[PDB]
Amino acid sequence: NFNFNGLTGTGVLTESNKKFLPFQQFGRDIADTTDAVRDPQTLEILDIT
Amino acid sequence: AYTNSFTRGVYYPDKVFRSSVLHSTQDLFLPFFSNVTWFHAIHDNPVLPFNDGVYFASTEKSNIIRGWIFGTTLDSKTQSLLIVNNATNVVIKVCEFQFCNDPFLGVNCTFEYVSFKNLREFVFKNIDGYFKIYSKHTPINLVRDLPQGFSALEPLVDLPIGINITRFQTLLALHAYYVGYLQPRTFLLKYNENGTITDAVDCALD
Amino acid sequence: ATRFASVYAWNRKRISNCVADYSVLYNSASFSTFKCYGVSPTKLNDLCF
Amino acid sequence: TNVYADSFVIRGDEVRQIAPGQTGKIADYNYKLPDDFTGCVIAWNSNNL
Amino acid sequence: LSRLDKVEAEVQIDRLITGRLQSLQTYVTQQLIRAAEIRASANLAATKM
Amino acid sequence: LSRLDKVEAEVQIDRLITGRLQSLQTYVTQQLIRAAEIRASANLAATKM
Ligand SMILES: *[C@@H]1O[C@H](CO)[C@@H](O[C@@H]2O[C@H](CO)[C@@H](O)[C@H](O)[C@H]2NC(C)=O)[C@H](O)[C@H]1NC(C)=O
Ligand SMILES: *[C@@H]1O[C@H](CO)[C@@H](O)[C@H](O)[C@H]1NC(C)=O
Ligand SMILES: *[C@@H]1O[C@H](CO)[C@@H](O)[C@H](O)[C@H]1NC(C)=O
Ligand SMILES: *[C@@H]1O[C@H](CO)[C@@H](O)[C@H](O)[C@H]1NC(C)=O
Ligand SMILES: *[C@@H]1O[C@H](CO)[C@@H](O)[C@H](O)[C@H]1NC(C)=O
Ligand SMILES: *[C@@H]1O[C@H](CO)[C@@H](O)[C@H](O)[C@H]1NC(C)=O
Repeated sequence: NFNFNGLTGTGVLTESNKKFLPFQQFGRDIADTTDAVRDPQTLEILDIT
Repeated sequence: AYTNSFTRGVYYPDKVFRSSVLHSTQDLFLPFFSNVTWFHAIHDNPVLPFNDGVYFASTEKSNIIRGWIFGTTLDSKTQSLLIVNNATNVVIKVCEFQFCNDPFLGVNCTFEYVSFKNLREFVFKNIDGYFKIYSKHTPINLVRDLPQGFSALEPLVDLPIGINITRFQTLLALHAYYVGYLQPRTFLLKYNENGTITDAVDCALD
Repeated sequence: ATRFASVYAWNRKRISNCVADYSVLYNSASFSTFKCYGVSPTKLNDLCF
Repeated sequence: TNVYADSFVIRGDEVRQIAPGQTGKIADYNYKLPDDFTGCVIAWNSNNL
Repeated sequence: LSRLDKVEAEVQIDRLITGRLQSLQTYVTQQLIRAAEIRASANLAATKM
Repeated sequence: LSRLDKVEAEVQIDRLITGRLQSLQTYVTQQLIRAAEIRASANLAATKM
């Protein structure tokens, strides 16, 4: 049960195969729910399933 | 003077990642295949208004331009925002400043911040007390006009500031920039596999 | 009016055949509260009754 | 991402009027809160301040 | 629209929306079923022809 | 859920419910009619076979 910058939620986190842009935080779906985040205090990028 | 604003008036509208999807959005944009007013660096500093954001660019590689001037009267009696290039740090300051009819570097503060074969394409926009600065440094080989081709400005800086801006100037130096205006448009954005914009469509063009 | 109606015997005065000017009655400040129901107090100058 | 503290003082019968989207003299001429406002309003009585 | 400000006009309008939209969706559903019936009749008529 | 207590979160959620549910029911109705069309096609195909 994660909480990233106040956005709670549930899922399994894993390392990203994606290439992330250095101003963004959140990758968002057609379903309009978070799919990919960046750590609020680390530079690693995590895919949310 | 006028040239054709081909397609390089486009940027990422938000800080939200997407990949391999065509996402409609609406934001301020420079409309495709409209005019963009052109000017020349001589030795002047012509008077330009700030209208719901501004597109700016300069074909240069030698930094004749030293920075930018933003304000609303420019007489040390308003809170005018200034950008200056030190050649070490793009510095932004928000203080009342004394200006003339040829103010530049050549041969009550409330903010401090320390940061031709190339187009140094920049976009500035002021909304809800946010002053957002975008950029791109791209290679070319032509010089008279911006070429046919695609480019995607990325954000560099989000300064929240909160002063009114409705006019601007720009710095020259003693030792051929462009300008256009953004307006409300619905746009379609094609994020690719990498998550970078590659092409877009101005929904109300034709 | 210098003398008012009691709530037991409350006064109903009627208004017609005139041009209203509520804006000067609004825009002046002498009133603890100014509430309107089904209608917004700024908008009365637009309608016509 | 940001927080703005909007500081001032006001009379008591006029904090009936400070609410967002609520009309009135102070709300429309002096200081306005949008109808889509999000945030907190604090008020405390001042009798020795 | 001619008698209210934003925060309450939006409410009354929204009441109208949920229900005009409902009427439209009812009409669509009826027409769809009626069209399917008409299709069956048309295929029969083509068969007869 | 991450920004409100019960009595108002329930309201905002309820706004979402009446409308997500409506979307689902629309989808169901469309699929049902489409299925009936497909049935007609299938009976025709069985007849041809
Ligand atoms: C933006 O700053 C400008 C000044 O450039 C303000 O514009 C003035 O507004 C008043 C309205 O009371 C007019 O009488 C002036 O003529 C305007 N000046 C000019 C030069 O057009 C403006 O108030 C500021 N922005 C906002 C939203 O208030
Ligand atoms: C918070 O922890 C992170 C570690 O990733 C660090 O970047 C930051 O400076 C720390 N802040 C402190 C110690 O307050
Ligand atoms: C810009 O296009 C508009 C209308 O198409 C026109 O006003 C303007 O003069 C054009 N550019 C030039 C060089 O004339
Ligand atoms: C950059 O920063 C300050 C601002 O004027 C100055 O001390 C320094 O010399 C500048 N750098 C140069 C001229 O390279
Ligand atoms: C700015 O400094 C000047 C000094 O001339 C002073 O008169 C003025 O009150 C100060 N504040 C502003 C916002 O101008
Ligand atoms: C996007 O990713 C692919 C990996 O298959 C890579 O070949 C391509 O160069 C990347 N695009 C950019 C603009 O780097």
